[PDB]
Amino acid sequence: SRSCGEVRQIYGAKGFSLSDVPQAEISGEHLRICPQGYTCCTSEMEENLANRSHAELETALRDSSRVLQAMLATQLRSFDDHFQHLLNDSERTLQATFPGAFGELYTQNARAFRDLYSELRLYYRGANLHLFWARLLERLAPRELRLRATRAFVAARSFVQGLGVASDVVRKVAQVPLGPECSRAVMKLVYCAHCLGVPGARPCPDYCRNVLKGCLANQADLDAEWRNLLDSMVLITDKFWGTSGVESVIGSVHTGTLEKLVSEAKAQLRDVQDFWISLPGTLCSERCWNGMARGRYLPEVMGDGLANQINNPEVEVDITKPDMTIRQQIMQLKIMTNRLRSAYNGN
Ligand SMILES: *[C@@H]1O[C@H](CO)[C@@H](O)[C@H](O)[C@H]1NC(C)=O
Repeated sequence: SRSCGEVRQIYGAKGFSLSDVPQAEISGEHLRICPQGYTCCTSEMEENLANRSHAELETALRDSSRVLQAMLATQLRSFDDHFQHLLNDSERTLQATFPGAFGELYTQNARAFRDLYSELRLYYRGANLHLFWARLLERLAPRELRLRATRAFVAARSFVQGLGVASDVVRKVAQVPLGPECSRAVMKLVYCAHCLGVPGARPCPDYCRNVLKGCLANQADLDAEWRNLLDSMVLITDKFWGTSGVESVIGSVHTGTLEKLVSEAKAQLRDVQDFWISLPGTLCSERCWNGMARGRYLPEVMGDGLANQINNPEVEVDITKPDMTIRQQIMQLKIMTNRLRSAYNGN
């Protein structure tokens, strides 16, 4: 009973000084974060534990963000390269087989055709959205190419650009720092059990979830527009198939790999659609500590988002102060989603 021994054992494996830990429990009136009671932790010990917990949560969030961003980058590069190869090899197919087939009409105008495909590459890159036949006719059905090429290219470009926007939102949101009250609540969640005499106690799941939802609420606001974006990006792949399909059009300009990539992308995107609300449940998964002491955790789990954190017991959140960067990224999501929807619905 009244053991500072085990707390001393744990506190030293964090790298912290073993001189600062008392032999027995002292008066805990001086504790800023932890609820005041008899404790084995001093002020500096408590602060060090706070720093440690904050760094832990930060590290976890960073790692998760790195994983998501890596997946998105891989997908983006993959699809972009596949489309570029599709067009480049359409042009290559035009180079190898054509020269004697179309006669010498092709031989003289070959440079003009190369210029055409180059311009199409410019259209795929979104460099110029304005859309040769005059130059041809002067130097001497196309409207179907005019419609189809647009329909396909805007879809592919919107998909790639969409992945880019997702990656951008993840990356820029990842830079948002945690609040001081969040740090305090996290310290109260994790290492306050050690100070209060129950170092071997595991925190309650609902308690952890309320803390993490309190901290991450702003990030949780991204849910609706993130899901909308991913949904539209799933939908834009429906245009890829058929005689009027995207790949067939991109390949038919002069007149399966993409399928597997689309399936994989579908799986990976369905996996990450829960991302913004998933983090609290994920971290809490990998006779409990309710922050007062060992026992049951009374309060129910809060809903997701900033507004639902107004009554959050473990974290005091100001819902009239939305993070600006988050809302900016929300707008980015809504805009890209609108562009995808427009690209899908025919203009
Ligand atoms: C595709 O064709 C042109 C040739 O200049 C260019 O965009 C690119 O080098 C080719 N493919 C790649 C990505 O290397």
